[PDB]
Amino acid sequence: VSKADGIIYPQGRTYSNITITYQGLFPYQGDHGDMYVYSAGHATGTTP
Amino acid sequence: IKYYSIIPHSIRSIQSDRKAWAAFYVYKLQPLTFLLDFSVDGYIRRAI
Amino acid sequence: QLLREYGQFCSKINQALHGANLRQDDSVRNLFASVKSSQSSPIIPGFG
Repeated sequence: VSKADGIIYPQGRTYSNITITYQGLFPYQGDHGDMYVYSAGHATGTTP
Repeated sequence: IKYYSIIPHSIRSIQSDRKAWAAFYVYKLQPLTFLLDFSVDGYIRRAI
Repeated sequence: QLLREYGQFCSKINQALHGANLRQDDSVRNLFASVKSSQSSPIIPGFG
């Protein structure tokens, strides 16, 4: 959260040079979450 | 929509041309009060 | 969720109560320092 990871800016309004507490949908601090990694399919030499 | 399923991605890369793919991390969203710091630009760089 | 949406007022209340408690602690420290004497005579059975 300190790095502002996963933060969604409200599209309706902006704030400049101020600090406030805002209620919004946000990810939990220190949440590893679910990790999905894409991988290459099986291939033999030149022929996939 | 109450349910979502990730769709698998497969690449027929050659063994020599096999490339690692960046992992994607999915974090669930829940309503959360967030302390927000706004710069002169107004983008959020720091939060709690 | 409703309390989290507007929890700033009670959070401010916790700080306001803490400030009064700190003021009492500061008052106790000074009062006891004043009562303490630089030099004293040891109490003995049959003092006076």
